[PDB]
Amino acid sequence: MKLEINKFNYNDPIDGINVITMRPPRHSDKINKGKGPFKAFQVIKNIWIVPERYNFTNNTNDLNIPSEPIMEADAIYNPNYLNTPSEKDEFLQGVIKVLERIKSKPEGEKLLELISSSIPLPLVSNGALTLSDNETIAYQENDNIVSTLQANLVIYGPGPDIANNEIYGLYSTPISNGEGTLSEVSFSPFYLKPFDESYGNYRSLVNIVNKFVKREFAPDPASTLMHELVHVTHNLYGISNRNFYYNFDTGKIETSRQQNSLIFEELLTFGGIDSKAISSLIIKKIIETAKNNYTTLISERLNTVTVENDLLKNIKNKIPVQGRLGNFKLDTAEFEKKLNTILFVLNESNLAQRFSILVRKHYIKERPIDPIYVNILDDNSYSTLEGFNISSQGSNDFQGQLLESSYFEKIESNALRAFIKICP
Ligand SMILES: [Zn+2]
Repeated sequence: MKLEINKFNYNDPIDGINVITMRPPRHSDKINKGKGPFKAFQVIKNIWIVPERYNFTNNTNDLNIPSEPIMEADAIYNPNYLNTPSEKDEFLQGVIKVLERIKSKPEGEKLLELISSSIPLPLVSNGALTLSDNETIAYQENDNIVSTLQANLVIYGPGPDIANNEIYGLYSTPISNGEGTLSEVSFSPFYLKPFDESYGNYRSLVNIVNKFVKREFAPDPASTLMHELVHVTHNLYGISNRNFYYNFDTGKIETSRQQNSLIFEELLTFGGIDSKAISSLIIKKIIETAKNNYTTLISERLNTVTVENDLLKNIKNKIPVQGRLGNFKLDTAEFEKKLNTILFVLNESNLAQRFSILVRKHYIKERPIDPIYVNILDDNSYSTLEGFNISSQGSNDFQGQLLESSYFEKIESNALRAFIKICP
C-alpha cells in the first residue's frame, strides 16, 4: 500500500482508531503524576502527533523562565505557548505539512516507511512476541484504559525553550542493546534558530569588493524534523549510545566529553564534512557491537518464539534473518548493508542535499542567533514541494532561507529570554 499521511483538524472527534486521548508513556514517573491524558492523532501508521508542550522529563518539567542561569543564549521561554485550541490546531497542521514535505521525495518517503514499520523487538510471553509499553501508547477514557495501540514515535510540541528540538527514548537498555525503544520527539515547526553560512547572492553595499561572506539563514523545519527522524531510526534499531564522544583532536571515541568533542550520535546524525574522516577502527567497532547485540537477541529471544503471529512477520521484515522457526540466524551481509545505511547514509546533511535545503557546515554552531517566528502554513512562504526555496518566486538555490526574507519575523525577548511578542 502506498504510504498514507492522515490529515486532521484538532477538533476531529475521538474514534479510537486515529484520534484518541493518550496516557503519557512516562505516566509512571513521579514528576508526571496527574498529567493527561492528551488528544493524539495517528498521522502515519505507528506515528502519533500530540499538540502539547513536552514536559515529561526532569529537564522539561518546568516550562517557566528557569530559576538557574542554565538557560542557553538563544532560548525563548513562554509557558503559555500551545495552551489554546487555535495554537494546537496550528501546530498539528504544521507537523502534518512538514511530514507531507518529507514524503514528497523518495528518500523522505522511505525514511517515513522505515520508522512506521521498524517496531522495537517485543518481549516473548508463552512462546509469542507480545507488546509492552515500549511499543505502544494507551488510549485512556476517564480513569480506564480502553486499549493500547502500536506507536514507534510520538511527536510533541517544544519543551521549555519553544525554539528547541529534542528526542527522548523511552527505555535506556533497549535503546542501545539492539531491541529498540519508542521515541518521543519535541518539535517546533514555527520557532526556528538561524545559522551562519557563506553566501554571495544578497543585497550588498556598492563599496564592498568581495560580497562572499557569512550570512544568516533559517533552517527548513523539514530538515530539523528529518534530523530527529534519523535519531528515531537509531532508537528503533537499538543502536543509539549517547555515552560516546568523538574527539576531533585525536580522532578517537571516548566515554567522557573532552575539550574539542561531540557526542558521536550527533556527529553521525548530522553528517556532512565532519563524518567523512571517521577511522575504520571506529566503524568496525560500531558494526561488531551491533552485530553481537543482534546475534544475542536472535539466539536468546527470537529462537524462543513458537507462535507465528503478525509481530513475527513484522520483525522478519525489520531484521534480516535466515533459517526457520526456532533456528533463525542473522543474515550477516543484509544486516551489515541495512545497518551501514541507517548509520552512514541516513543523516541530515545527505537528506538536505536531496531536498535542495541549505544546512550549516558543522553540527556545533560558532555563535547563538536569536530565534525567529515563521508561519509555514502560508504556501506563499513555504510549500510542501520546495520549502522556502520556491523557484516560481526566484527563491531557488537556498535564497528563500536567507533570514532577511519577509516571512521570517523577529521575536522581541527580555534579558531573561522571556517571549514578549512577534514583530509582523
Ligand atoms: Zn541531534
